[PDB]
Amino acid sequence: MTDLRKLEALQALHAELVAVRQHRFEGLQVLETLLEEQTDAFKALIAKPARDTKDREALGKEPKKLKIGEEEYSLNEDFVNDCLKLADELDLNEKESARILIDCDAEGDVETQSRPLWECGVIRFHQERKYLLDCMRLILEIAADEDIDAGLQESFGVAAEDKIFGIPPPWERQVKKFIPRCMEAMKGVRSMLQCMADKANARNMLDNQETLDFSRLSLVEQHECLASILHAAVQRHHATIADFQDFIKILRKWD
Amino acid sequence: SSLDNIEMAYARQIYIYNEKIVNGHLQPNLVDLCASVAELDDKSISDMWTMVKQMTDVLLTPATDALKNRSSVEVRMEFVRQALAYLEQSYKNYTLVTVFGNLHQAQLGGVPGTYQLVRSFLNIKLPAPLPGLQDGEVEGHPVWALIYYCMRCGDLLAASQVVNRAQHQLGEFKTWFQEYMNSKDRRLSPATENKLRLHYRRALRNNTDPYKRAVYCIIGRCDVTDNQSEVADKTEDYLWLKLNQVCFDPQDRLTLSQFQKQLLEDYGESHFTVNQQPFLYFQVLFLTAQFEAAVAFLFRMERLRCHAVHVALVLFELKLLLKSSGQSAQLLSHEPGDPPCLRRLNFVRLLMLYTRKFESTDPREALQYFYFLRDEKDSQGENMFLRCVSELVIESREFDMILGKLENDGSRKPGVIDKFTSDTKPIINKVASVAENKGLFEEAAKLYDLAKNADKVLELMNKLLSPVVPQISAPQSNKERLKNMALSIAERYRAQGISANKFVDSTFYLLLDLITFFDEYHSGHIDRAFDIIERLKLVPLNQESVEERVAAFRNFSDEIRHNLSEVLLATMNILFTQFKRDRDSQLRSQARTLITFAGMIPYRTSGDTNARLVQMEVLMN
Repeated sequence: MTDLRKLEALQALHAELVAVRQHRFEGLQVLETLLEEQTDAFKALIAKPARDTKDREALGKEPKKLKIGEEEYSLNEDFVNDCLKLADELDLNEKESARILIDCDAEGDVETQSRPLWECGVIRFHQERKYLLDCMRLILEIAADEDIDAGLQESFGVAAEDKIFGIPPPWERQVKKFIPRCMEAMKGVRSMLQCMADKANARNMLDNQETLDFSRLSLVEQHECLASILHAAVQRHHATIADFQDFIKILRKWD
Repeated sequence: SSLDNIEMAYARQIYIYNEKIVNGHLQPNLVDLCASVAELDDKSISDMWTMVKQMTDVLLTPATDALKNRSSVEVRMEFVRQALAYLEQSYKNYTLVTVFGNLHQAQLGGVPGTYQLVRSFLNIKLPAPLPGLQDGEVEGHPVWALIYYCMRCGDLLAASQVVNRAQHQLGEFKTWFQEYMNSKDRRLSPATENKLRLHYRRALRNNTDPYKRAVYCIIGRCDVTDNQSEVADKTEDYLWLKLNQVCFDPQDRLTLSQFQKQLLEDYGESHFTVNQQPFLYFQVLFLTAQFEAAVAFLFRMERLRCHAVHVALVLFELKLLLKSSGQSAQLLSHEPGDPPCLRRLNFVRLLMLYTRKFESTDPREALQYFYFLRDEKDSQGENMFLRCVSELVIESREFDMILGKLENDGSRKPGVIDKFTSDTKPIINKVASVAENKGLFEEAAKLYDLAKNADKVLELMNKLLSPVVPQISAPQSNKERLKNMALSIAERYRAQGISANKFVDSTFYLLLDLITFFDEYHSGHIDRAFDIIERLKLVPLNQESVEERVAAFRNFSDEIRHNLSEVLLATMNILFTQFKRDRDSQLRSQARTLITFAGMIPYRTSGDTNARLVQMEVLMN
C-alpha cells in the first residue's frame, strides 16, 4: 500500500535496507523516499512523552469522541479502559498511547495474534523502537561496505551524519549532540527493564508470559543496536574526554 | 500531538504572553506565567522557578544591553545577595520539615520564631552533647550552634538575641557581631575585620568547636579553602558558605569570578551529577550567575528540555541572557573578544531544536515560540520569525490553517500568522515561490492568488491551461479541475478589477475563450463554436485579414502558438462538417484562407497539419 502507518512504514523500510545489503539495488529510488518521510523519527532515537494529567483527566471525563491529527475516532467504555492500562504499564502519554491502540484496530492484528487489545499496544510500541533502531545499524553497516559501488557507499554515509547524528552535510551549516542522547536513550532501557522485573515479579510471585519474553527480547535487541550505533559513531572520531570519563564511571558502578 | 502534559500547559502560557504583546497590553511577568504550570508538577520544578524568580528579581536598567548589565559590578553584587537569600530561606524550609512532618503541619500550629525553631532544630540533629563544644550553652544548647543555624536561616536578629544572653562568655565577639549586623553587604570594616581575623588565625585556626570556626570566617570571610565540612555537609550549605566568603577588590581571598569558574572548570558536571540528580548542578550554576551554563546543561536532559528553554526565555525577555552573535557556533561557547569567565548561549539554535519536535503536527504552538526570534535576522537579511514561518509552511503544508484560506468566493479568512504581523505579502510569496520552483503550479497559483499577485497567478495559469486547451473536458478530468479554477479566478479578477500586464493577461483570457471553443467543438455545437473563433480574430477567414493576422502571430504568447495546430484543424473540420450539410463559395473561400495562413506560419506539427488542411479543402470542391 501507500498510506502506511508508523509500524508498517518502519517494517517496509527495514526490508529495503536488507535488499541493498544483500546485493539488490532494485529499490534505490524507493529507499530515498522513505528517509524523507521519517526524518523526524531518525532525529530522536527513543523518547516517550511523560504521562501528563491534562490528558488523563480529559480522556476519562468525556470518553466519547477522540481527535488525533486530521482523523476522528469514537471512544467507548471498552477501548478507553485499554488506553489507561497501556499508559500505566509503560508510563506513556494518553494521547500517544491511544494512537498505538488505534493502529491495532485499523490493521486488525487482534485476530492474527488472538490477544487482548491492550496487550497488542505493548508489542506495537516495542516494534517501533526495534526497526527504528535496527534500521540505523544497516545504514552505517552499508555505508562501510567495501564490496559495493563507491557512489552508493557515500550516499548512506552523509545521510547518517544528518539523519542519525544530526550533523548537517558539508554543503550547508542550541541542539544537543548525539552521544548524550544515546547515553540517555540506553539509560531509559535499563530503568524500564529494571522496573519491569520488579512489577512483573510482584504479580508473578498467564497468557502474557510469551509477550513479556518477546518484550525482553526486543529490549535487549534495541540495547545491542544502540551499543553498535555508539561504537560506529565513536569509530568516526566524534567523542571527547567527558564521554570517556562517564563511561569509565558507569563501568566502575557496574553491579 | 507531540507535546507532553507539561509542555502543553507551557504552550498555553506562552500563547497568553504572546496574545498580550500582540494586542499591545501590559508586559506580564513571564517568570510568573511559567511557575503557574510548575505547581501542577512535583515540587522539584516549583522550587526551581522560585530560584529563577528570586535570581532575576534584581533592579535592572531598562533598555540597556544584556552584556552591560551582566558585566556591571552593581548587578553582580545583587545576584550574590538574592542567592544567599534563597539559600537561607530554602534552608529555613528544610529546618521546618525537619521539626514538623509537613509544611502544613507547621503552619497550623504556627511557624515559631526562628530562634525557637532553631532550638527545636538542634534538639533533633544533635540529641547528645558533643564534647568539643566551647563557650557553654544558652537555654540548653551550645551558643555557637544557635548562632550558626540562625545565620544559616538568614535571621541575624535571632542570632544576635543569642549573643545578648551570653555577653560574658563570648568576650569581644559581641562588638564585632553587632557591627556585622549593622554594616550592609555582610561585610565589616577593614580595621575591625582585621582585628578578628588575626585573632582567629592566631590561636583558633584549629578549634574543637566547629560551629565557632564556621561563624568566625563567615563573619570575616576568611579561610576560603577550608570548606568547614564539619557543619556544611550539604551542597547548598557549601554554596551559602562560599557566597558569604566571596570578596570584591590578595591572599586568603576569593571572588565571584574565581568561585564561579573554579566550580565548573575543576568540578564540572561529572562531580555534581554522580548522584544522578540534575537540579543539584543547575542550582550550583544558577545561584552563581552562570545562567547560560545552567541553561545549556539543563537543556540536554531530555526530560527537562521544556524547563530549560523557558528559563532561557525568562532570561531573554529580561535582557539578562547573553546571546551568541554568530548562528554557526555551538550551543555553549565563550566569545573570543570577551572575558573567559562568562559564557554565551546560541539562543537561536536553542529554540530551533525545541521546535523541531512539535513543529510537525502542532504548528500553532510552534509559532508562539518562533515569535521570540522576531528581533533577530540571519546572514542573508531575512527576519528570523518570517523565515521560520516559511520553513514551517513548506514542511507542514498547512496553508489554510497558518496562512488563511482564500475561498473561491473572494474571501480571505485570516491565518494564525496574521496575529503576529499584518504584512503577510512576502512569506506568501516565499512559500509560493518554492512551490513554484518545485513544479507545483496548481498550488503556487492558489498561494500567489492568496496574496493577490496576479502577475504570477495568471502566468502559472497560462502554463496549466495551454496543454489542456484542445483536450476533452470530462467529469473530474484535469481540464475541468483547471478550467473551473481559472473561471473562478476570472470572475474574482473582473469583479475586483484586477489584472496583470496585458501580455500575461491577454493570453489568460484568450486561452479561456479557446477552452470554450473546444468545449463547444467537442460537443457538436458547430455553429456556436464557429462564432467564438470568429470573434477572437485569431485565424483569418477572409483573404484581406491574412497580412495582419500573420503579423500578430509573431508576438502572441507561445502558449497560444503551441495550440495553433489544433485550432486550425478544428476550425477546418468545422467548415468541413458545415459543407456537407452562395454559401458553398463562402465556405470554400474561408477554407482557402486557413490554408494560406497556415502556409505562412511556422508552427507546431505544420507538416501533418498543413497536409490535412489541404485534403479537407479538396473534398469540399
